[PDB]
Order: sequence, then C-alpha cells, then structure tokens
Amino acid sequence: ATVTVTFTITELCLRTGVSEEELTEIVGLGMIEPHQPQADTWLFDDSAVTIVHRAVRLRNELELDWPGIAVALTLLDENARLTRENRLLQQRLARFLAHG
Amino acid sequence: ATVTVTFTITELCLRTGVSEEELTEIVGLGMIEPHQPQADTWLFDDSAVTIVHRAVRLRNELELDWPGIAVALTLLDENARLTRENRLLQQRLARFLAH
Amino acid sequence: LKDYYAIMGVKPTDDLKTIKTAYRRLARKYHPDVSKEPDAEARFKEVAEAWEVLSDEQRRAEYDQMWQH
Amino acid sequence: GSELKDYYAIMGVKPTDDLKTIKTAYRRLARKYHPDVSKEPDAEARFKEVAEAWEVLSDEQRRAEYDQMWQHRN
Repeated sequence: ATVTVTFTITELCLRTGVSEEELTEIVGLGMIEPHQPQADTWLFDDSAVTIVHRAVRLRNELELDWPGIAVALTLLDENARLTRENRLLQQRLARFLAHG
Repeated sequence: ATVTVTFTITELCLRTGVSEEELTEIVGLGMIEPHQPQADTWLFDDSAVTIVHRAVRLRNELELDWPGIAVALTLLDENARLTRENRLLQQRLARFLAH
Repeated sequence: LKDYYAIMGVKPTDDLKTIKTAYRRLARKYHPDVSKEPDAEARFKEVAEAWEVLSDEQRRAEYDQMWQH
Repeated sequence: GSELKDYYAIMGVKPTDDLKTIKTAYRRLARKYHPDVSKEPDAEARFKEVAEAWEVLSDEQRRAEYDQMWQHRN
C-alpha cells in the first residue's frame, strides 16, 4: 500500500505544531525542502514532517532556537555516524586479531 | 599556595568585546563559572577569557545565539573525542597489517 | 514534595527568563544525547519534571501554593 | 585590476531579500560547509566565499555600495 503524501504549508504546520513563520525559517535553514523551492506554492513530502517532529522534540528538550537546533541535529548525526564507524573498526580489529 | 589571578566581569568584557549582559547569559548557560558564583562580585580567571574567545569564533562561524553555541561546543568536543578514537583505531589496524 | 527550585538551582522569585536559562544549562549537562555525566538519566529526569512545572505560569502558581502548606 | 563576485548567487538569495533572509542563508551555508560535519569535497573553499559574501551583505552600508556597483557593471 505504497503512497506519496504531500502537505501544503498550512497542512504541515497543523501536523507538526510549528507556525508558518517558523516553517519558513526551518526551510531557510535547510532543514527540509519543498518539492520546488522557487515555485509559487511550496509543497512538502511527508518525509519532511518526520524531520520537523524530530526538531520540535529537540527544541523542547534543549530549548534552542531553530538555527541552534539545525546545528545540534547535524552534530548529533555526525557523532552517531562516527560512533558506528568506530564500532566497525573495533570489530574489524578483533576479526583481524582472531585471524592472526 | 597556588595563585589564580582573577578579575571583574568588566575586565572580562574588555578582554573579549562581549557585553556584560551577554557575559551574564554565558555564565547562566554554564559556559563559564565565576570563582564564587554566590559572591556579590563575580570574579573570573584567564580560562574564562579562553572559553569566551572560542565561543565568539563559533558565533562568527555559525551565527548561533549563545544557548545554541553552548550545545554546539559540547557536541564538537564529543566529535573531537570520537575522531581521536577513530584515528587510534585506524593506527592499530595499520600496526596489525604491518606485523 | 520535590523542591523544584533547588533541582534547577534557581530562587523561588526568579522570572521565567532566568529559569529557562537554567533549564538550558541543565539540559545541556544531563540530556541523554549530550551528557557525559554518570547520573545523567536520574538527574535529567528530575530537571525535566521540574521544568515541566516551572515553565508554565498556572502550573507554577499551584506548585507554589502546594509548597507553602 | 580587481575582483567583484556575485554575492547574492553565492548565498542563494535574491538581491531584494532582507537581512533576516540573508542571515538565514548564511546559517544554512555555514552548517553545510562547517569543517567538522561537511560532506562537501570543496567545503573550505566554498565556506571562504560564503563568508566573504556575508561580510558584505550583513553591513547595510557595504551592501548599498555593492548593489550600486553590481547593478551598473559593463
């Protein structure tokens, strides 16, 4: 039951709880993108909704303005990526050492 | 026996170019600590200057308000830690391959 | 009854702006994704609970009453 | 014998955008090109150009002057 779900600015604001003004900043900061940025009407895929929900949770948990949230999420994801890479290297080293 | 030269928020402002109001927020955010937080007059040491300079550089670089800078710096300290660990693990793999 | 003001290191008379700065500091210190503290979960649990109350004018008003009696 | 770059194009904004809008674009581009997170191969060089554009466009006097020079180039 695959589907594509598309939201207008108003629908996205209703779904995520952010105001139209906040959504404009969130787009400007590059956190999400509409289908066509310079189209007269912005339309959003539901993948964008998921991103906004995450950023809303972090805004609440750390009480940062949107530019600080964008940066914090980028650093959290990079650190998580490095953590995964480090675990992989540890496993590879253990595998090598077992081989001898 | 060990001596740490301290100075006022006014002197901290002079050394950093960050207003006393903003320095007061930076204190509130836990980025720097006065020697006696409860004392009627806050006094700081040179390490507070070093911390504020690093924060100013990040503010110029990313244009975040101070709460966002505080979190970013913490996460960047964690990034540097993970990077040092990554490099050490990569070196150990090379050492194994070369033995 | 918990001392929400002690938990956050603020005075009972502090304004919302001051308490919010304290929340920011303590969330940075103890948030599960940011903290390096061994007691992070326990400490953040108490801070988030306190902030849930103190950040809201009505919630804070009734807590203040409840603490006097 | 000098250089004059297209600062509005560098920042991905329109010449008529207000400071708030341009500052948002700076924030976005600085996050994109920051050396500790950037997945862009030319990040250092791109950020340098972005910082140069922002140094001009964030100053309303410098911006006004730039606008006059850019608009009337031959």
